[PDB]
Amino acid sequence: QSITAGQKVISKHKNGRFYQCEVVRLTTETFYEVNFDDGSFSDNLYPEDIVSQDCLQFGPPAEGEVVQVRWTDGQVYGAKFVASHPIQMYQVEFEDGSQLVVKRDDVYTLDEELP
Repeated sequence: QSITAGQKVISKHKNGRFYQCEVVRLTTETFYEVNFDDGSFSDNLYPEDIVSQDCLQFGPPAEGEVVQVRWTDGQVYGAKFVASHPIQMYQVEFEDGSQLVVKRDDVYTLDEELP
């Protein structure tokens, strides 16, 4: 069930197919959740995407705090901070040297059927 660093596993390469890869490292990724001013919700902002304060340096905003966020379209939007969410993830390396950081559910052990 648990995956450890140094373990050969199976996961999708960037080209979209399953290959054997090796777990390089277990990382922790912190995601921010915010409610935009129009009421739309985001669950996977990075701390650096908050542009009204320096969260990389001083941690997350207070729950409910007004913020501005730089969105994936490069534009800035008004929002309110909802929650911060650390997630255990797996940095994997493929045969060709390419790497990805993936979630537990996207990793398979060598003995298991690929769905």
